[PDB]
Amino acid sequence: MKPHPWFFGKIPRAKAEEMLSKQRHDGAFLIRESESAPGDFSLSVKFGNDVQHFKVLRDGAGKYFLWVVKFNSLNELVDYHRSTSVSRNQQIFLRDIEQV
Repeated sequence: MKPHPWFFGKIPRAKAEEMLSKQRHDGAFLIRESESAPGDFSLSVKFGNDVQHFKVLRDGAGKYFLWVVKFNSLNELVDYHRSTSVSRNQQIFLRDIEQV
């Protein structure tokens, strides 16, 4: 049943970058809460020695999406991206951060 190892709450973008920069695996990721836009989420993802960020977009129905596919929950958006690329330019699949 366990809590998700990917939800970091309100941490600055820069701290997300610092933390993901230390991770060894492409796709290592977290979800954080925006410091600028109340109630909004962002997804930060290790790729090489870069950290890609994606904005979690909302529609009028309160779905969560990145691109076109609409999700009922952050949990469903995250899990879908474990096996479909979060990136349009590169194959990047999300994988849980390592606590090391």
